[PDB]
Amino acid sequence: MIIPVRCFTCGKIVGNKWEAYLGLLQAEYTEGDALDALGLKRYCCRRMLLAHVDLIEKLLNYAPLE
Amino acid sequence: EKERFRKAPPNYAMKKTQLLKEKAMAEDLGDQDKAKQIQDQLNELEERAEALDRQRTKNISAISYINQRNR
Amino acid sequence: PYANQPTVRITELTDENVKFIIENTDLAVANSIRRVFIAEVPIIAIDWVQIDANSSVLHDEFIAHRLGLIPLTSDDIVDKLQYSRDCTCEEFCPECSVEFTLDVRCNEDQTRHVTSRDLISNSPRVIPVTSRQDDILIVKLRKGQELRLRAYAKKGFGKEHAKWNPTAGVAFEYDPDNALRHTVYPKPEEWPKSEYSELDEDESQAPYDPNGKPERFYYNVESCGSLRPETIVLSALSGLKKKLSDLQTQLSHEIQSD
Amino acid sequence: LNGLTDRDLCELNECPLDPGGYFIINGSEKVLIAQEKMATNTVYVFAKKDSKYAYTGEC
Amino acid sequence: QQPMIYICGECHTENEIKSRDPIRCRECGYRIMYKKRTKRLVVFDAR
Amino acid sequence: ESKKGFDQEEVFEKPTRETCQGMRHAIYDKLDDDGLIAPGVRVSGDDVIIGKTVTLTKRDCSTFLRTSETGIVDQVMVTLNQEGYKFCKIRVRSVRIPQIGDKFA
Amino acid sequence: MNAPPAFESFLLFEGEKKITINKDTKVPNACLFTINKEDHTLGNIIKSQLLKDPQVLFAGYKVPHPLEHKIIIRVQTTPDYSPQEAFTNAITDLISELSLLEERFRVAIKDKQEG
Amino acid sequence: QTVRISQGPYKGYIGVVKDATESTARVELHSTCQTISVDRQRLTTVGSRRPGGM
RNA sequence: UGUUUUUUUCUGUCUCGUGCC
Ligand SMILES: [Zn+2]
Ligand SMILES: [Zn+2]
Ligand SMILES: [Zn+2]
Repeated sequence: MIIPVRCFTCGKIVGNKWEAYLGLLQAEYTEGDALDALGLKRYCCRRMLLAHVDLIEKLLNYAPLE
Repeated sequence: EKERFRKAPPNYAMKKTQLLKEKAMAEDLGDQDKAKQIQDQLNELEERAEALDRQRTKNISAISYINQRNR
Repeated sequence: PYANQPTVRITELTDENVKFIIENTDLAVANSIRRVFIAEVPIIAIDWVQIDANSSVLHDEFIAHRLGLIPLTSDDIVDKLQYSRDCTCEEFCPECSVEFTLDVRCNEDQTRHVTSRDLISNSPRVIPVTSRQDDILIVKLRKGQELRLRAYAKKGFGKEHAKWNPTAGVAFEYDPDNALRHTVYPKPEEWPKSEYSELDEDESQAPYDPNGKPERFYYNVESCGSLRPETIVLSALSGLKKKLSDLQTQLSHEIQSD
Repeated sequence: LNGLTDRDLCELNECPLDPGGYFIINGSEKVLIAQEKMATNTVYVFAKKDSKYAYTGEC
Repeated sequence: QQPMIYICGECHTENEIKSRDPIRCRECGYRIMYKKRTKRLVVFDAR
Repeated sequence: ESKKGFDQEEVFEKPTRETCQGMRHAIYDKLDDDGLIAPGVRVSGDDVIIGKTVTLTKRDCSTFLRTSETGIVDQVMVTLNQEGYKFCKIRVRSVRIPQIGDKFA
Repeated sequence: MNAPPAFESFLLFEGEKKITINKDTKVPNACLFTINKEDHTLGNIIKSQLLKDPQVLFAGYKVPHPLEHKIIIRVQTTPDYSPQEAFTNAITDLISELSLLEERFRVAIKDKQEG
Repeated sequence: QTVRISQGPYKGYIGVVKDATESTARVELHSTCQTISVDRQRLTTVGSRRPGGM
């Protein structure tokens, strides 16, 4: 639903990188270069930005008030 | 007495108000009443779209943009 | 009937990781030092969250779970504070804990991104990794929601929970050329060469060596951001020394008692 | 919810991803399993052996 | 002196509901309404 | 709640230690005076979840959390059913930490 | 519901001894050292350090059950060298080696920074 | 009543006393889904009141 | 020349469906 704070296998902090990953994919960069531009060398931490689904947006669509 | 003065669109009844207006328009066979109901529904839809755009200006819109360019 | 004189040589010293080499030592000592790097390293982390009003969409426990994984810099604080279990007082005393506070409420129309920056700590040096790169996103709030809470941090080690695991991943490797035959490749030509392999590109693996001990153990301790890598190594070695000393004291007491 | 935009669905505590097509009886999602049977108005000639007839023209 | 404060369904407006009363909101008028978070010491361990 | 009979009648109310004859050996002051537990409150196995008492003085005809559940109340909703009686639903969450024996595939 | 806590892996319980010595009866000069609330970290290094000593005829540990936190170390030395002093010497000199490794690593770090 | 463990390994947890005796008392932990039997002297009442009421 | 309390295993019906070894 939301980006984890650390990689399950390794433990490197990946929570502070989803927004930056989206921005780098936004500008011109593609995934294969964005991942190593962010600083993810091991393949275990790269699933956190590829396999993650961002379901918090749909949840936020159901605003309680206003 | 509360809803008499209290304006209706606020806040979560936007879909309910739109459905009620559409039902009233369909039920009413008159021309002026149907036109007024259609205009009210269009105004409510525009207000809802503007409110969503203001709320979804960041993140919710950028994620759509990145998804569309990625596909 | 005594031990050896190991040597150390740092190949790369940065503020994110260190690559050092230990020579003239036994494999068991190297593996134990690695496992201490991962498990038994004192470090401060969030372990007690008091939530007063959480109107977000996620679970009540989800906030605490995410807050527990936020690293906290403890360069000179972990050595001073004492374990909460061994404290001699009541309530989380600042002498043996660090207090945190978070009070964010999305008032404007746009959605909020509650990051680790909102954690206002009472102590100056105990802060999340934001000093000197974006911040760890905790949750997302929308107009009408809020998140008020206060948490306390304590000292722990990875053996208790993964929140106290400073090292990201330790790249432990010894004997790059398969000289001791500790692994048998069915087709050596099909394997790539190790990063630290000194052999040329022609031969696939070094020849067999009967009278050969494992030495020259390579390390790539990678800090998550809380503790410095060399600081991690020093703390781990000091903890292993303390454990050895305590074991020796207990053994001496047991022998004298008999 | 006939041809209704995702905005209203989200505002009505629903999702656009729900396939739908299920009744709601006493607050419980009820679905009708599609039963299959033998096609009508078609002549079938079986050869039941555990009987006195060699062939049977069912329809 | 607790008047059992409740929260409306869609309007999310605070309502004071006592025993032997219909469960309806002070304006508009609906039938769905939730309760408020307890005032107890909700303390979790971030484990 | 529902009207069982001319003399029988259900109502949400904390079953006290004095007036209610039928009663369980469990904690009751955990919930508020309405008879519905507040959200975000500790419950465990064999704990009162709703304060229903039927008059015969009253009988504790209230349900309890099933044994070996040990969860937390998420939210409490109250309404009327088609008949017009007070109808309420309560859901209890539980953080299931993955432990050995859980089935994976 | 009955998952054990996290502190029962390192913290001693009231009445539980950190180390217990038990002499074996099958062969002379052989004792089994039972360590409580520890893992392979504190047994493998001692095993290897004992292996270095030539007077130690037998040296090796085990884990009776992974969920349970205990290790048994069996030591057998020459009849003119008790296993208690063997264990003490191994611990002492291992501590010395670790301290020397610390000092060398520290000086290497301090030299590496701008040097 | 709500109590708080002030000494021992569980120092810091919050729970409600389920069954109490002359020496020990069972307290259900808030976070974890498990009930422990900690000594009564290890507990400290914190209570949960609501001052005001006007 | 004096010192205020003793009550305790309850309990629920018949039917249908789904999943697992
Ligand atoms: Zn990884
Ligand atoms: Zn203290
Ligand atoms: Zn109403």
